[PDB]
Amino acid sequence: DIQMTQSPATLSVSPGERATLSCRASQSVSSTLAWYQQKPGQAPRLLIYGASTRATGIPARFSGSGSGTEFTLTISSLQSEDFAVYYCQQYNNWSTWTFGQGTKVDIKRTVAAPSVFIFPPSDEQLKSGTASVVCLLNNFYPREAKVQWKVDNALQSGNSQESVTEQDSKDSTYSLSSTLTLSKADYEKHKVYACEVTHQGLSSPVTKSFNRGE
Amino acid sequence: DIQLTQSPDSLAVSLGERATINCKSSQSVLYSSNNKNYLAWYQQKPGQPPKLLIYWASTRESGVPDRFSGSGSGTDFTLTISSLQAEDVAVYYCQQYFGSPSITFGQGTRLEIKRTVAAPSVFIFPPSDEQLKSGTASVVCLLNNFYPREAKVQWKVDNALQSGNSQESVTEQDSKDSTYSLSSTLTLSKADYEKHKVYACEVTHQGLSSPVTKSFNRGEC
Amino acid sequence: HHHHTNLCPFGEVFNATRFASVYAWNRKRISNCVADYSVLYNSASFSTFKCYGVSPTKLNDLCFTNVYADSFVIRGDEVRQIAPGQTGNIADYNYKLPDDFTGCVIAWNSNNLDSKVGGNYNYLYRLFRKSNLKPFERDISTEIYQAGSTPCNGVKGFNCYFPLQSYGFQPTYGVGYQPYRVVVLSFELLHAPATVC
Amino acid sequence: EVQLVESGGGVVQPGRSLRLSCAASGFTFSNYGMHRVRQAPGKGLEWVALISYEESNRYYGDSVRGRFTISRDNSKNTLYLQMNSLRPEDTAVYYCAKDQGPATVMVTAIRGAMDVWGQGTTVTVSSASTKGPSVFPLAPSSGTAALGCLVKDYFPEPVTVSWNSGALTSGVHTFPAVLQSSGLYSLSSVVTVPSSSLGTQTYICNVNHKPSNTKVDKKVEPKSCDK
Amino acid sequence: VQLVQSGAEVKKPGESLRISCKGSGHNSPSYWISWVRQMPGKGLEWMGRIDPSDSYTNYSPSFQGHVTISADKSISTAYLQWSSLQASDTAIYYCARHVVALTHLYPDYWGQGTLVTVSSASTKGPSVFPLAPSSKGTAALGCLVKDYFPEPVTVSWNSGALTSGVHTFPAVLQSSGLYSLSSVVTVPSSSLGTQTYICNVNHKPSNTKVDKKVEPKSC
Ligand SMILES: *[C@@H]1O[C@H](CO[C@@H]2O[C@@H](C)[C@@H](O)[C@@H](O)[C@@H]2O)[C@@H](O[C@@H]2O[C@H](CO)[C@@H](O[C@@H]3O[C@H](CO)[C@@H](O)[C@H](O)[C@@H]3O)[C@H](O)[C@H]2NC(C)=O)[C@H](O)[C@H]1NC(C)=O
Repeated sequence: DIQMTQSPATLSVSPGERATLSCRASQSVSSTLAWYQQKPGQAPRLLIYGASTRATGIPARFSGSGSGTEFTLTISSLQSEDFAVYYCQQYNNWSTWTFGQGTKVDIKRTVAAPSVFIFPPSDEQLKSGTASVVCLLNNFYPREAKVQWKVDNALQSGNSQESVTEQDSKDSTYSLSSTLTLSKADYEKHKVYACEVTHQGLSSPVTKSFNRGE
Repeated sequence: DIQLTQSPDSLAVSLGERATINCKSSQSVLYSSNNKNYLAWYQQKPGQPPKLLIYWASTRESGVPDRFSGSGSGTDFTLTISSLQAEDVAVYYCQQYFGSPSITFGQGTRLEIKRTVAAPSVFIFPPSDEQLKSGTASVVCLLNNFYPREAKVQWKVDNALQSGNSQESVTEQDSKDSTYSLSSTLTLSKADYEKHKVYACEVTHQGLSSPVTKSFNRGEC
Repeated sequence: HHHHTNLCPFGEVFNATRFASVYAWNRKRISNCVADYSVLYNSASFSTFKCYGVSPTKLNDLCFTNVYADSFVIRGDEVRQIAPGQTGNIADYNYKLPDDFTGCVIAWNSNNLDSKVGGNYNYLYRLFRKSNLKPFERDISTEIYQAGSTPCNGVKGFNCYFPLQSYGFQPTYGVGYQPYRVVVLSFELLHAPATVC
Repeated sequence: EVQLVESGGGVVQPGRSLRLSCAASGFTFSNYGMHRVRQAPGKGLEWVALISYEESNRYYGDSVRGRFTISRDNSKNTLYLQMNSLRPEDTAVYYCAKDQGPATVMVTAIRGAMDVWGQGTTVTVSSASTKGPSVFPLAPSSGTAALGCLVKDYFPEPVTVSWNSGALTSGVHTFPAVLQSSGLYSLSSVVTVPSSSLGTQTYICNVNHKPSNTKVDKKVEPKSCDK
Repeated sequence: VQLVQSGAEVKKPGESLRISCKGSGHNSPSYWISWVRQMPGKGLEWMGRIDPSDSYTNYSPSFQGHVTISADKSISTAYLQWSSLQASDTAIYYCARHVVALTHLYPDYWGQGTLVTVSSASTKGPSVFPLAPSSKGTAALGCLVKDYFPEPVTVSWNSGALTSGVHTFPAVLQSSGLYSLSSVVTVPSSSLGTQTYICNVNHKPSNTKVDKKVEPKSC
């Protein structure tokens, strides 16, 4: 198959600036590429097909280019309804149609470090037999962030799920939560519970921790 | 084997005039089923690979100008250029591919441009003083810009006609006045060169009413 | 909603997602409808549009008793073989037009549709065959072609070759080797006095 | 577009081997028969080898029948000519050509012709060692006068000669080289000039022989026979 | 040009399912309708495509032995079918079209999509546990809306009197087939002893409305 990879992961552009989005193919695809737009909660919408042709009914500020393996989507004069995720799909005719991972377009704003709080599982939930350890990252920028659970200095993986809010409509910040789920028997075997937060606004990894029963 | 014989080995035609090259095969090259002679024509300019012109004796390759045309059948075949252009100066090969003894080419016909007879300018060059210090003497005789190609050069050392110690090299026909230049190199040892005084080359050519001879005297200058 | 006033479905022929190989070419019969050839010739995307025995301008003004739409794929240099009085591997062994052909030949480069990186081998063409095809003959046979006098018994090898062969269309090929979609329209004129048609 | 890129040529000692390559593009290679045709220096075209589209048919010319082995890799779209036990008669420029058909010698009805040719690989079989040339002047004799440079005893081909670093082009004739009995090449490059400029214009030929990393400039002057 | 999919589905794992997608206004009988999967927070992934007239599939290598796609050109309808559903199949499924235009291909309409939820659970209201503020300028408290089915829940603070700084996270589907949600709020640390914070959880399918007071934990 033909792997499609995009860059960057996410970006930040003020209204009026020029957004630049790239798309790479693992092997040549001639010129049968298509760019899409998926606003939150809406079905995807076609913008460019054939690498460069603009779909009828689409503002002329969008434009596509490239040939072979590398392609580019340019949004001249970014607008406030242009915030979504943009993919690139290839459709060579006797081939598996492949898809990129996408790129998120946001409001430009200054880098802000996240506020880290750690919540111990309540005594009402421990009576049920499950312990949910929640780690909070409040209002940060950019979106990219790495959370690492540590239970007695043992890096935990596979027992945690994360959820992110959309870019806040007033300060353009993100809020992320990570829930460490363990059984009450597994929870009472350890003492130190911590989550390590690394971020662009943080000079060094920030760790908030609590001790079980304190 | 199927032997291919073109006629002539070389010919000259002035620009805009019609050129014609024949090629005869030993055994017939005709699959009676489809009625197609399996003969091809090629153009080869200096330094380049051949370029396919005609196939099936009479079918033109895509992109070849319509002034090229092949005809004939069986054992007698013909390549014809109608409005001979300057770029058509090249060697043309017929080639059979009847599939019997693999594939055989023709000897190739040389197509030059025809012009008025031109006499050669003759110059002779004694061996330089730097080469005689090495032990070998190389005497060079020049025939600059002449037509036609056929020319006879005869070295004379003390009026003794020399042969077997001379090599010639001819340039391809010039691109603007369509003439030829020839270089004959008489090679001798330093000892043998220092044994004779009169060195000369005698040129005979159509443009000359009598054989021309340029000469120098050994160590006279 | 179907009526005979409705026009003939030429979209199905020209706007197919994939064509047949030339050795096993398709034949659609267009009938019981009203054909408009004005849209066809007017299209500026037909690199080849040659008609034989009838001028394309007087197509809508003519009366046909029958219409055939043959469709297949060949390469660019092979387009010139889809005409009456031609030879070559395609005209002799894959698709042959009659000498009194009365119809049109429509071709367009399809390199965005029938060529893949690494080669689209879906399209085939018959290369080995004992005697030439007759006009409008389709040979889908896959019998191992025996070249020598030693039988092949269905096995491939020396003097024993598969009659079919793939194009392997790659988008980087020259236009003489790129895929070209072809549509051949066969007409059947009405024997009628001039006062009619 | 059709494209045949050859490689592998070079100088080989007599009796030694050398593999010629020929990479193809712009057409479905696994489908066409491939030829190899050589041209000895100053001679005509001579057919050498042949391979079928399914690398089955293999036929050779009488002069190479056992010594040459033709092969193909339909996965890399490349033709090979394995030349073993090389002789001086094998010194030639070797071309690879595409057949119009699948080069199936027995079908006959499908016999093709040489469609597209490559640029050709130079192959020289000799026991000569790489050597740079010596440039000797051909001094003008005491309306127009002739002068030139002698490029003698080098190996292998080729050399490139210019005059006044390209400032002199009119009337320049550089002859194709001649192979001497020693095994080395000899060449001459001349130019015609008006007799009135032999004392005012400095004439220098620029010989360049890349195989020996040699570039030489030689000043050709009139033999001053007056003191 | 118009494609219409089927309505959202909910099935237990192992149950069969087939969603539909009817088209209209196509160039010719030979088009290219294709199915695309979209997991809750994942990305787009192509699955298969058919030419109804010919009914020739081209399943994706990561999906070949899993779903079967069929079509009935009489109703110009495309189908996507699971022989055995698993929880991993829970996603949004769109159908898109790709008409032919002689020279090249051209994607037109895009289905609105059908949401599929593979879970062996049933209707359950959420438990609401406190995320108490730490004893150590601004502090953070919240509530945990855990173990409920199905979507959605609505969370408010102080009956709507506390909207500044509230981040109600989108829910996540645990391994247990039940949804878990968290809602937090950052307040001045000086108000942890003088301002009561209660979260109003409302889950309509189970007829559940829970108010939970969040206090600083007493050690
Ligand atoms: C094969 O199908 C193509 C593609 O048609 C495309 O798909 C349809 C579902 C519709 O959404 C079309 O809008 C869409 O293009 C046909 O190409 C189209 O043909 C029509 C006429 O048949 C063209 O309309 C004309 O457009 C020109 C300007 O380009 C105007 O000046 C004319 O007045 C007229 O409106 C249309 O441009 C063309 N589309 C493209 C992208 O070129 C094609 O005709 C069809 N072929 C057959 C044989 O059926």
